[PDB]
Amino acid sequence: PHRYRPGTVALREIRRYQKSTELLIRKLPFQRLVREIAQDFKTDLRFQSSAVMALQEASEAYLVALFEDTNLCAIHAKRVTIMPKDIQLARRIRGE
Amino acid sequence: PHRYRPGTVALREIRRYQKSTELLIRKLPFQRLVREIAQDFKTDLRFQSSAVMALQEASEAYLVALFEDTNLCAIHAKRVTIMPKDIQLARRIRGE
Amino acid sequence: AKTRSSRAGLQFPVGRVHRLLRKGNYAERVGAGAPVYLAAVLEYLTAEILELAGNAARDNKKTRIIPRHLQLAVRNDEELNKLLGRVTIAQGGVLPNIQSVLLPK
Amino acid sequence: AKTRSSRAGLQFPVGRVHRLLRKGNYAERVGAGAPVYLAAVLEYLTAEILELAGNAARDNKKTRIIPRHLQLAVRNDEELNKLLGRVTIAQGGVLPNIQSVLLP
Amino acid sequence: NIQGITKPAIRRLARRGGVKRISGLIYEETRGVLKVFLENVIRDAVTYTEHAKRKTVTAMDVVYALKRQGRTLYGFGG
Amino acid sequence: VLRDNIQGITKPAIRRLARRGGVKRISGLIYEETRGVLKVFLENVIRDAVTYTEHAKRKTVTAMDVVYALKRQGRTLYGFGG
Amino acid sequence: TRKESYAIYVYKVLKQVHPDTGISSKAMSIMNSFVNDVFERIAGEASRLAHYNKRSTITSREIQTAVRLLLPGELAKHAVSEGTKAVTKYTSAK
Amino acid sequence: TRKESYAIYVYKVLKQVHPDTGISSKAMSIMNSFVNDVFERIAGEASRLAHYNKRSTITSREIQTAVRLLLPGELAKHAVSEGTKAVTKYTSA
Amino acid sequence: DEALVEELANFRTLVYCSLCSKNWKNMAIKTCGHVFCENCCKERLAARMRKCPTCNKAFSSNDLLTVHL
Amino acid sequence: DEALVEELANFRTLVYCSLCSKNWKNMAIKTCGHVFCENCCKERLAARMRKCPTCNKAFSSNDLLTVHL
DNA sequence: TCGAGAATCCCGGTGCCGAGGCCGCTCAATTGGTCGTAGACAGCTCTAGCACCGCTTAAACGCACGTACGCGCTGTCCCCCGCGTTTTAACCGCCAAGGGGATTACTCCCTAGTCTCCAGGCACGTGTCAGATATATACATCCGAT
DNA sequence: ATCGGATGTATATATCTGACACGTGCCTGGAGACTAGGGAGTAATCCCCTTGGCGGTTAAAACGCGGGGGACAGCGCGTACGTGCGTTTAAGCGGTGCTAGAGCTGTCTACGACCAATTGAGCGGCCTCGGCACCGGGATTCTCGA
Ligand SMILES: [Zn+2]
Ligand SMILES: [Zn+2]
Ligand SMILES: [Zn+2]
Ligand SMILES: [Zn+2]
Repeated sequence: PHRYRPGTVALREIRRYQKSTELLIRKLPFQRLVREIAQDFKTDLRFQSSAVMALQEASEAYLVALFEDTNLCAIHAKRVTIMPKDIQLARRIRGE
Repeated sequence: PHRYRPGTVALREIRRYQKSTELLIRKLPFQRLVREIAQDFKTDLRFQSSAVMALQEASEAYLVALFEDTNLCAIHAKRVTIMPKDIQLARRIRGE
Repeated sequence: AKTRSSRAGLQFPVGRVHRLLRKGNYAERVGAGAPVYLAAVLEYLTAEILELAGNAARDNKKTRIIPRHLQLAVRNDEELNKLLGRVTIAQGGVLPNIQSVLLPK
Repeated sequence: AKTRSSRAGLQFPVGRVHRLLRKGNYAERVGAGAPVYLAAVLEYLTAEILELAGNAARDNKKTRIIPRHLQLAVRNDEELNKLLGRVTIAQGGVLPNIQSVLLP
Repeated sequence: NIQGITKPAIRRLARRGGVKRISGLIYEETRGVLKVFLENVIRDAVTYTEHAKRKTVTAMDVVYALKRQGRTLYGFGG
Repeated sequence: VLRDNIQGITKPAIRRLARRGGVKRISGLIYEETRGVLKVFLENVIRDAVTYTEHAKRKTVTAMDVVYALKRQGRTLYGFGG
Repeated sequence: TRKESYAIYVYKVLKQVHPDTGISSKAMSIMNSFVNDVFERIAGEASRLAHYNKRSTITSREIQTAVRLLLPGELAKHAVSEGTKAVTKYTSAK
Repeated sequence: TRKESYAIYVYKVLKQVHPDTGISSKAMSIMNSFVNDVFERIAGEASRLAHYNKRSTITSREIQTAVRLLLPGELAKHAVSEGTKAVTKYTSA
Repeated sequence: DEALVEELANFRTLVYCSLCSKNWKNMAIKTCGHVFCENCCKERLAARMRKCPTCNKAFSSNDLLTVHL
Repeated sequence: DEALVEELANFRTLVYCSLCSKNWKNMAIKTCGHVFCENCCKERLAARMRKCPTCNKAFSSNDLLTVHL
């Protein structure tokens, strides 16, 4: 039949997601995660919708900004695959 | 003709210089540099001795803290020698 | 009776800025011509970005600015990008960029 | 006539803190019990760091506190290092360590 | 719980970032990184919402907690 | 006037800082690269001290203007009267 | 009750540069929150300058030297040149 | 003229933890700057935090929560307790 | 002659950038079609002046197109 | 003096269309930066001459831009 | 080299709900005086920043030589990408109940403000001893021959 | 792996000075006592918005298999950098001299806080239609095995 070489679909979907603008993570599981994390500080809390939306936006921005820094130090070792050691080095250099 | 292996002497200077606390650049050559730089913003300016000393006390810390992080990028790429392409990456990851 | 903004030939309000400076615990006294200097700076910075965003709002064959067009205005110029260096604009996205090593030969 | 700090039981001055807080353009009014609370926190942190500095000086057979001991005590403790993150101490130095791979 | 952040969702973020090949151990690493950041923001949000004797954490508390951490966010007021 | 004083930062002086940093081997093309990084860090700090020292109508840089300039960039320094 | 914003002034500024161009609610809400952020920084920096020199009034000079401390590079020249031209017009007016 | 400092108070505290040591003049300036920085950035958070709630006075409650937002982890749990234990004594007398 | 020089002078104004009068016209703007040299144009873009010196129409960096001869 | 006669001819051939030598260079190509006259441009599109002469490439309808002077 | 196949773009038509203008109405910015303190200006004192010279002598500098390391090449193999089928729960539309956020009266007590009084923190002076410097001695360490 | 020679790093005792610790005079800032008024604590209420539950589509997630490209390990070579030695240069230290500028003091005048009366600008509520969202059809371009 018909197949594609490994990489072309990756490049086209890269080109695809760097031109759109909506949220990437599903909303209901993220809301459940936030409600579960907040339980260990003060029980019986309530959330506005805007608070959850702001939390999601900030998390997306942080993760996107970190995945594009780990890639830059993955290339430095003459390699084309990101690794946990690359993530750890990026986080260490940034100054966490 | 009693020589040493290439690196056993450089491995001792690290221990020597990580235990003492003193300035490492020559005072008069460093002081002339500040006066040369600071004659473009405003001419015929004067300095206190403490101003020059405090300006020198910070560059030491900056350079030392920068040379610590460029030594991790060289280790990441399976090397011991630090090349100019490590200073660029370390400075670019923290945003400057 | 004219207004102070009209007398100073501006677009932004000077009286509101004068009141905001006073009711903010910044200093015991506020000079006369401080708001007329501070309001002329807040307007130039706004006019710069609203002019740089209208070109992006036109290159996409649109006629109404949206946050995506503001995202591409403060990231394609060093002067504004260095001022808004730690700001995350909601519904902004990213800037199209691919590393040169990843492309095929 | 008793001092305002002896009533609380502190060593730091309460009146000086009160007048510094009432004249730095922070708020229009300052509560009575605010300087007493603030002067008791400033005293704890200084003792916390000055005990570690004293121990570090004692381990070096000295009997004073030069700036190196301050840097050692600050950099050896996690919470203090995190609090004093982006601050440099003059004539401080550096914490001795060598990368494990570099040794033979 | 933390298993709602699925592998395709994680990989779409990497695609937006600009990577082309992903090792199989990345997802477990990134979940534990996100879980740390969320705690740091939420603790300050809860302190802000508790100082005012309220029972609902609002958007402005999240905005302030983000602002004091060196990460300001436009688009939600203030 | 005085010129080309950037060559006062000598090779042994640069290498002594790297020794304290912790490195073991140094490449040849590091000194020129490093001399261009210190010459940029000293413009940002000084351009603020000069701004401070002329708003007060003085014509001599003090030891407090440098501390204020270093504090304005998130590099607070203890020990000089800050 | 009442709530105040720069949404009416930003729109007036926009119609001087681009005669025929609208702006959506989210873009307006972002442009509104940017001005407050800049205003809170300039005045906040100008207050410390007054405190340092043992003064008590925020006059036009502190604003000028605080603009020259925050805006990077070439923007500061234009900002100062635009402020010092409005002030002189104001002072010699009716 | 004169100028104020925390020298006497820092020395008084030092002679309580270690009764037989001293301190040099160069480290004294560092200790004097540290207490000016911490007090400056603790009381700068209370004024801003009271502005959010449309208040006008900074009381002990505005500082008890301003300490919790700066000191990390274990340090805050001790600072809050020691600050609270001091106000009770003062109020009683 | 003068007429021979005048045509030489007349054509000289057409080849050189009017702002610089030292380099051949190299840079053109898509919005208005006017052609100047690359060097004089870039320094204007760093001076925050986005209005054409001739037709006053606003422009941006992407609207810059090189020309040959 | 032939010294400045050659310059004028060099100036003349620079501004005149190298094809017809009768019209100014007022129609440039967006794809590769060459400039010719509008007279010699649309005659080529009659036979669909998308290949440029100088560098010999194809083009389109939006690759022709009006230029002045 | 280029044809088959799949993904992507240009165009036309239809519809809907949010931007843009309009109107009435509080309340905040504007005029107009009055007064009292912050600050601009002139003068005086004195100190500390700059310029120059002579004398060690520590360190920067240039050169020879050897070798450990960076870089390019080749080979095996295993793990991540592409694609198809099946199972899940996210999303949308709808409904209902009650909690607490925001608003309005009412009171009362806690902080600013003024005057009086005096002891504590600061500038200045002085003894003396902790540590820096030099020197002889014990030892851990390293590179070579075996 | 096992000794041995040489080198640099601790270890122990004078000596000697300049900075730390302590004491005294004196003045200004902190402690007492009383007054008035406005910020803040408390009670009631009402209505928006958050939580909880239900049913249908279907879009996205989960699972399995084939194979081909990329990660990694082992080898070999040659240039660049570390180590040591002799020669040269400028830094560091001391001492003297002179004057430009910081820091403090006394005048007094112009400028900003404060209060009573007006009025028009900016905000809340309502309508409306056109720009943008969406769907269905061709036309062009991009990739891969020949
Ligand atoms: Zn030109
Ligand atoms: Zn033009
Ligand atoms: Zn022609
Ligand atoms: Zn061509």
